[PDB]
Amino acid sequence: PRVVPDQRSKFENEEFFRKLSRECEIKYTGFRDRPHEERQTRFQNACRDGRSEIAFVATGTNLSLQFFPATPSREYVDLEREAGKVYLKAPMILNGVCVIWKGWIDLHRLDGMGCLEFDEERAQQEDALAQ
Amino acid sequence: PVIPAAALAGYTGSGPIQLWQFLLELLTDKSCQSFISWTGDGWEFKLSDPDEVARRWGKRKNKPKMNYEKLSRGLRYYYDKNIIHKTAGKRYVYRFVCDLQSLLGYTPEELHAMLDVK
Amino acid sequence: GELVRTDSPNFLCSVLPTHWRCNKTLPIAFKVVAKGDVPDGTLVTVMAGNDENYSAELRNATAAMKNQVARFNDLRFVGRSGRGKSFTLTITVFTNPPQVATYHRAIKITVDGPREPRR
DNA sequence: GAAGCCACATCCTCT
DNA sequence: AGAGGATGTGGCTTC
Repeated sequence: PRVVPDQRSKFENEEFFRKLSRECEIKYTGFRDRPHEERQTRFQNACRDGRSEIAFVATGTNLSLQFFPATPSREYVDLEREAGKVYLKAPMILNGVCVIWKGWIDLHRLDGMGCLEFDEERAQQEDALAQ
Repeated sequence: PVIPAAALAGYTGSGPIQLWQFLLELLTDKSCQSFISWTGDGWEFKLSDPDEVARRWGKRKNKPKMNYEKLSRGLRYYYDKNIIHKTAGKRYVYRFVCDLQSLLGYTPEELHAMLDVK
Repeated sequence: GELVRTDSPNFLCSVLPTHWRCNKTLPIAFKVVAKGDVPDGTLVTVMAGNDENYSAELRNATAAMKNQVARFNDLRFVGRSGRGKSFTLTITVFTNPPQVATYHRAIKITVDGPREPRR
């Protein structure tokens, strides 16, 4: 059971998803024990590779992200939608609910905003093998 | 007692004195030069009689079973905290790598002279 | 072998002590078990955080799935969760796309770990 | 007072 | 001689 029946309901009811819908604070969790310089380069280069590690600071919920359809991509990893900024996007199946992560990170501060918007497509089509 | 070493390093009676502050206190005491002393190179020092230093450390901490073997494990814990480092290849030689000049108010050259270290 | 439900309908994990010392090896190895089918070799990862520590430092938090089981060899929690607070675990199975299973109030990590009263 | 954080003190294994 | 892992112990502070 890769997903749960109440897929659309769980995302609209459950408090876990509720708090992660609003544009709340996010941050790059990678190599916190390293100089700020090295963290910056690591985060951008890995972003180009289509992956990163961000957490919703306020709640402390960590997530490992992969910006790909389902190297790099187009509307999955934006590095020009704003000088010094980086827009990212990555789908996944969080607690049996297809969702998509959208947010941005200040290429210098290594933090920003993000959220989880339900994924009508993947969710729906995930009922293929599910039935 | 050329200077208030322990005090200049942060010791204010609050809780036990820490091992590095204690060594610093012995290093600013002319009496102790026979078993512990500056080597003359920056903040490098040598425990010429490690047992005596251990013994005093034990007495000061009230741990009668304290010996060099155990005092040095305390020193090795300072490597990562960048307070004291080992001088490779020189038996019983270590070195303060924290900013003692700011803490003490004196440079190595000044302190070695004040302590008449030859 | 005494598993427990995660916040995902497709994954279970072994039992973790409620309180533990940071950087100390766990009493029982951590394991993530897949319900549905997951390809051997699939990487599994573990992360942790909360309102007091957005991302706890961890050791050996990576494992590979084998016959439905991702067994972490010596997972340790180095970062602390705070007085009275537990960490929220985020388990990630790197399939296509990645599947994530959380686990709230999983474990409390302090500098001492559990200790008998003092007197 | 319990339950946190600290800095060791003890014991060891390995080179 | 020396490095560093594992884990217990007492002083002290914060909840």
